Amino acid sequence: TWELSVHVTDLNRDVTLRVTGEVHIGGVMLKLVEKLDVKKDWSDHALWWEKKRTWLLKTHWTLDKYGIQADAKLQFTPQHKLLRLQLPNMKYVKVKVNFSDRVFKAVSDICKTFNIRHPEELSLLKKPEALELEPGILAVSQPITSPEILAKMFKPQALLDKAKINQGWLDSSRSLMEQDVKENEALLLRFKYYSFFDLNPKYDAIRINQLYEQAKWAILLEEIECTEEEMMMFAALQYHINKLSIMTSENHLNNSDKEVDEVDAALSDLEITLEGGKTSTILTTDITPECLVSPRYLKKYKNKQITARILEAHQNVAQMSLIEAKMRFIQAWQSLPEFGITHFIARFQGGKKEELIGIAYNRLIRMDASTGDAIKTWRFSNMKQWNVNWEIKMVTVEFADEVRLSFICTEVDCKVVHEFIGGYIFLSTRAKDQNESLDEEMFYKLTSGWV
Repeated sequence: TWELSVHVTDLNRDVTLRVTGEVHIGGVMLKLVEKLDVKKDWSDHALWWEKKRTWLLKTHWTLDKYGIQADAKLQFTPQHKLLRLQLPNMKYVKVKVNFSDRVFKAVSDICKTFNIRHPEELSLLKKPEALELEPGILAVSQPITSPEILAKMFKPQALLDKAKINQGWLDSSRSLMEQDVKENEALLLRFKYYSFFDLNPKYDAIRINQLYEQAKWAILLEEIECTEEEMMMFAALQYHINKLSIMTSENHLNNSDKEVDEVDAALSDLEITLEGGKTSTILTTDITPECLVSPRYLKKYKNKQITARILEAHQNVAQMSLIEAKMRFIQAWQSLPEFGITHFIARFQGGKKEELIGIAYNRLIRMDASTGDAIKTWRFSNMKQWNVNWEIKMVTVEFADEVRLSFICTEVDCKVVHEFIGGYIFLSTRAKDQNESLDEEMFYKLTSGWV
């Protein structure tokens, strides 16, 4: 007859109970509701064991089966808790989500209510005026208010500082409660894996918009490098998207793919002269560079000279539909040399410095921490298996023909790296999949089934 302490988080009231290993979780919860006497809606409350970071959800299991013994300290706490999510468009949305669900499932439910297909590509990332949803508002891009906003958060980083952000990717196989996430905390919702399956304008207005927004901020903040010519084309595309995204007279077509010829100001062919195509459908633009290029451009060049280069690039964009332009922006980003690599600090045998391991959808890359250069590449198509040695925090990947790669990371980075490798192998299976729905069972096997 050992003692069981229970703190009720939303009442801030403690309760002791005399129990055996053979008492059921349901019995503790029913016993606990009596001893309190006060009656309220308990339906969302579950037992949580902070010491072992374990939810005690199965009411028909014994304390013994969950491993609880003398003077164990539990919380009786709501499973659902407020979370602030920062979307790829940098707006915050408040959601009350189940802090006992696996993060993979939480992300799936978030993406379902946001109408984002392929939730397996997205996840939650810890951070280093909340948006109230309107119909289809997550499909709508806005211009940036101010160069100041951009200039402010434009704090350029070395690759090593960029690699440290990746320590914060949540474990998809554990709940938010298990990962030191608190009520009212802000998490980033991001595209995590850079292998985007079947982007389809017919179904994916929101998915394409949020992916475009993630790309746009990465380019404007120089988190990914591009050439000056590419920057001028990114500027022309953003200008065109911003202009088409004005829809004053309708609220119900946010998910539609707007055509230039549909804009109120558009001139029909043959309206001005029986010479079609002699003038632009939009006769007048208002291109200015300040919110279309990264801050380094306005330091290098006169406003007039940047404007002329954007106008030159815009010649190619002016007849694109809204979603066509977003997809061309995404396709130009996908073509960038360092696209789709996630960096981790790593040490290699014979290395005297911190280096990087880069993970991409099809390969691992040993990379220089101060140039970003690819020193060596190993292909997933050659991978047999991998080992995590938790005592020395060493990942060893085995490839065909007796090729082995070993590197050392922080313990947190090892866990994140393991999930990225399994996650990308899981994503590579989607092309051959004959199931109607996502094979979540295989995802969990490839990422958490082993260790």
